[PDB]
Amino acid sequence: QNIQEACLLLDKKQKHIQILIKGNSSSKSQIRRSSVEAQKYVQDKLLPWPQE
Amino acid sequence: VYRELGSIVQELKESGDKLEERLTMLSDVNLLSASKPRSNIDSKDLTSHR
Repeated sequence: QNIQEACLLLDKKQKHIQILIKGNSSSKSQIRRSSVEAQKYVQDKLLPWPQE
Repeated sequence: VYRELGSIVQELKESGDKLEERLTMLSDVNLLSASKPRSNIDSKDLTSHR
């Protein structure tokens, strides 16, 4: 029973690992997107004010 | 920063608009000094016509 329980535990852990992997890949893409959004805001909304 | 700059532009714009309105008013021909009386009697001068 212990061996079986342990096997389940290993499987759960394995799932978490798979989630974290995906999670970290997504976070990386998000960081790139978030960076592009802040730059776009400065270019489209702030830089045009000195001329006005 | 965007909100603050926006307020300054609005204040300058309102002041600018009000100035243009006043200049337009002061440039009215009827307010401008003693144009040499008109040689012709104005239609509104009923006394001279009479």
